[PDB]
Amino acid sequence: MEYSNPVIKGFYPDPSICRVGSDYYLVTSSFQYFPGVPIFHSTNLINWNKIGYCLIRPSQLMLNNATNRSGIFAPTLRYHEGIFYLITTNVTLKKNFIVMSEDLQGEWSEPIWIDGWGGIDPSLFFDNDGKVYITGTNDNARGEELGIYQAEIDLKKGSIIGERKLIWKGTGGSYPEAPHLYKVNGWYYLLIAEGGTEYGHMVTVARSKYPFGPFESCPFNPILTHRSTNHPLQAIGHADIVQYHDGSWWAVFHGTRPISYPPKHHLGRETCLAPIKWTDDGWPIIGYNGRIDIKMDAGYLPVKEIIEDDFNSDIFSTDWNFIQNPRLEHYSLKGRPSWLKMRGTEKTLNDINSPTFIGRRQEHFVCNVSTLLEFKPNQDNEEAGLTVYMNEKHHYEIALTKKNGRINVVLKKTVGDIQVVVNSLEYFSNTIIFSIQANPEEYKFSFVDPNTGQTYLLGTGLTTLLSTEVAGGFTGVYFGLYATGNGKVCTAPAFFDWFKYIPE
Amino acid sequence: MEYSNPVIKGFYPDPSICRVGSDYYLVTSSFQYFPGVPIFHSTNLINWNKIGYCLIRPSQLMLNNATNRSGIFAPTLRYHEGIFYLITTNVTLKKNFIVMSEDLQGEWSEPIWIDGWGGIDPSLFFDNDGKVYITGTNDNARGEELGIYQAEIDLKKGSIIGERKLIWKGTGGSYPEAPHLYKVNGWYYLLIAEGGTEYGHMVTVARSKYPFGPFESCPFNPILTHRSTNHPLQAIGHADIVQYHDGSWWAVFHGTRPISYPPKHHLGRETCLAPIKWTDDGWPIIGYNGRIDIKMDAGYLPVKEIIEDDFNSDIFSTDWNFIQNPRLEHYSLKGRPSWLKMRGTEKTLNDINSPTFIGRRQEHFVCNVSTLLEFKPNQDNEEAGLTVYMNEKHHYEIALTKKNGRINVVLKKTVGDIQVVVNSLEYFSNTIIFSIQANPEEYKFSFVDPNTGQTYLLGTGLTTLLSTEVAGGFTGVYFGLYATGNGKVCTAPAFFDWFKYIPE
Ligand SMILES: O[C@@H]1[C@@H](O)[C@@H](O)OC[C@H]1O
Ligand SMILES: O[C@@H]1[C@@H](O)[C@@H](O)OC[C@H]1O
Ligand SMILES: [Ca+2]
Ligand SMILES: [Ca+2]
Repeated sequence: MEYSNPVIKGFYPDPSICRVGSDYYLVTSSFQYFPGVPIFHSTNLINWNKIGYCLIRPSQLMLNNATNRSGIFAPTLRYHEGIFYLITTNVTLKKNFIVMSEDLQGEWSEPIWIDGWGGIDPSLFFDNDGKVYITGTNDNARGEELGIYQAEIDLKKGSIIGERKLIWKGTGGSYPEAPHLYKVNGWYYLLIAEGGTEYGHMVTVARSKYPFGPFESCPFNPILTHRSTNHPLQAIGHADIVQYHDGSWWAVFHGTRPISYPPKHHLGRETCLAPIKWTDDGWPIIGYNGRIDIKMDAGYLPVKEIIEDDFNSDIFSTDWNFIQNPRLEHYSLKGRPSWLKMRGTEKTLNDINSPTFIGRRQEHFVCNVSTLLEFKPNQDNEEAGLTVYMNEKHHYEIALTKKNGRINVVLKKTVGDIQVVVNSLEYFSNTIIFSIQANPEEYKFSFVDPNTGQTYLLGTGLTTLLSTEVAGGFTGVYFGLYATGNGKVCTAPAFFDWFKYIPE
Repeated sequence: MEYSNPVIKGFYPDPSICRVGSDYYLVTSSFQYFPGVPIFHSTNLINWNKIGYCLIRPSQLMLNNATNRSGIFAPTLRYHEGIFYLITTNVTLKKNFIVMSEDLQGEWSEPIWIDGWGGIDPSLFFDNDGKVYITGTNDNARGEELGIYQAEIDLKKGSIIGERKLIWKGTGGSYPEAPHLYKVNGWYYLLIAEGGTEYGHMVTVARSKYPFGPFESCPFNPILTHRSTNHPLQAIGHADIVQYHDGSWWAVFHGTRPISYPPKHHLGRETCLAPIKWTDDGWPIIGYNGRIDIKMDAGYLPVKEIIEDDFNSDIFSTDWNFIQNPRLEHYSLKGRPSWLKMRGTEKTLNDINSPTFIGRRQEHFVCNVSTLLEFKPNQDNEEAGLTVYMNEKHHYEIALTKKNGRINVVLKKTVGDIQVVVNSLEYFSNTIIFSIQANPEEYKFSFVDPNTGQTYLLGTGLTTLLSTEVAGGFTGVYFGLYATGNGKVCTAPAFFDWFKYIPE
């Protein structure tokens, strides 16, 4: 049997996995997007269903001033005696915290802030002796030596017991991070990422008889990397291991699918799966001796995509994210039942601080995305439409707007310091269907007059100019519905009847 | 004593070095730029003076249809019994050739085409037994196994003696390339690049008692790489070794200085220097056990930038390159003595096939570049100015132009599929001084009215949108003087009085 990588496609980085009996749960990083920290369930490690998010309340997720360079960084998920612990960093606040749940269909706890625990990638390990350990990176604010830090933690108090100690510097790669501690076959294993989450990314491992070391580096480190290869999967690492209930071992980690030359990626870092074997002399090796493929052997795992939103429910579907904490009053599913009613503010897609926007990840290279919009702009500044969005300086949009008392469909682009109106056509009704055809190189922007069914190609845009390499930050492309008054409140409401995501 | 890397700054990739007595000569790749293959001289391996170019005639350098993705790839320079051999690939033609010289102040020979020798990075080695070997990469057209290929060569005939043989696959990194064969201390050493000329770049070495192998991989391969580090120098590799006349060993290789995040570079791949030590058991290790720095110890090497062109000579200075083979009649140093007179064609900076353009490499992050132009556009399509140029889809320019019978200074940008006029101001004289202030993040575009000395900032542009990662190809930024008639011949001549390059 076979499966394909990635197992979770689109913007789903830094996977952490947790086994409960014969169920598996997985969390990913979310940066400036709200709600934060998607959570998935699987019974076979291959197929994941999103069950919702871990951070859904302002008290849990403070995203004012967050950008695709900040907000929520790597999350770690652990289970002990009936309680789930989700531990993560809000990099905007420079603070590490834990939330807890005993029922994953319900919401998580208020956060417990871990005072005086800096760095990123916090992780938890429950030892047989009743001790719990927190592990993470060096703290830059304190001028610490580069490497992996650890202490015992009191989970109730959210405080450190005893001393914060450097336990390993890694093999010599940059940014030693993503640390996880495990205990297998009478050894403690410390698993980490090195080389940075880009083309130099790799997984390394060290071992000790003691949770604080001294740790011996694995002699065939790194145990997983696509560095210095031309494989379609790149930037692989930030692994978390699991023993499946049949006794076999597996790792989840992320990787990218870059295109063009030099390689550029726009679907974000995507969650992948690979088997582990343990060598005679007690070391894990991941996949095909430290390498992986898009097609993989499933071992004994039990093997097994169109998404239309009619806005018929008054609860937003789990596909939708907002830029930072949404201004809830600017989105209504109730004003016009069966539609989404959006109120544009002065803020635009060029502004970091919550413009009126709702979006969903691009999860395929080839896809068709569309929406039906009713919008009658009252003034020249007023605008609503469909965006392909990476961050505040990298986005394209097709929209209805007004100029000199005249309604126009426009194609607009922001790339770095360039803001351009690429094309503009007069439009003569209140309703319009916008559609984007995505392929690996190019987005194609069309509109349809709903009353005639006639389609018009308004223009195109390059995928590569929205790539992470170009745009900066740590995320993937979203398709979004937005409204704006371009420096003023938008007096015209925007009504979206539906949204379709049809991947190839 | 110390020196700094890079030793040759700006767009100078794939260095090959050749010792003659106490003199050292070095060549670099030039892609679509004419003249081709710059050649340098040193007496101390640290300080290089450009002595001119190796490919200066149409018969030696056929660049029609060449782009920054094609043209002249890695060159290798060797010396034997009074004759220099320069061997290289014209990738546009998919052909390998050699030119020869016995006097480096004179011109090189007509090319000798090596029929049925494919691949890139051809290299030559003269053995003690009178045999000469050619070494290069796999040939993609023939579906060859990835690795390093070799044969005996007859230099007079430009043909292969005996069989073309795979001699080494490398360590497992992608694109095994840059092969050089040497014989030191009774071993043949095969030195190569792996991992591609980007973030995965590394140098590996293998050895044999025989020139065709079998080759044993060095046990601490790779012997030089900055992969999986955050060092300011990246993408290091494509090395060529030399024994200095004091007996010490040194390697030249290239690397980049990327900025921003993810890392993007715009000064091209730049030539660097590092020492070699030979281990007891007979292996070379480069620099600080396989790593290098911007500041380096000079060993026993004997240690030791404003460039103004007044166009007072009727021979172009060696700083100037053209895009492909120039149309010589469109450039005159004689029509107006002490000025450069340029005739714009229908071709623009957006066209690959020799627009009217002369340019010089950006060799520093911080620099001020300026020119005095006399230009009186006769018609609306007509344009002359100063460009910051990476390739046909990535360039910015400040220029004099005409619109609706009105003269304007404009800032224009081409980034991918975006072409924009960023700013436009009316201008009221025949002469203008254009200046660009470069810093690591930004180019700042100003003009000066020569008669008053008043300066005006017209606009700015991002360095990162001209980076190799963004633009594609294999080159660095040039500052250029250009003229165009935008689809028609330019009826107005452009006169440039001078050009200044003042680096910080
Ligand atoms: O992995 C990341 C690294 O690549 C760097 O650029 O930013 C912080 C690290 O977490
Ligand atoms: O080094 C180069 C590699 O990185 C690839 O992209 O193009 C051909 C090779 O010579
Ligand atoms: Ca509906
Ligand atoms: Ca002059």
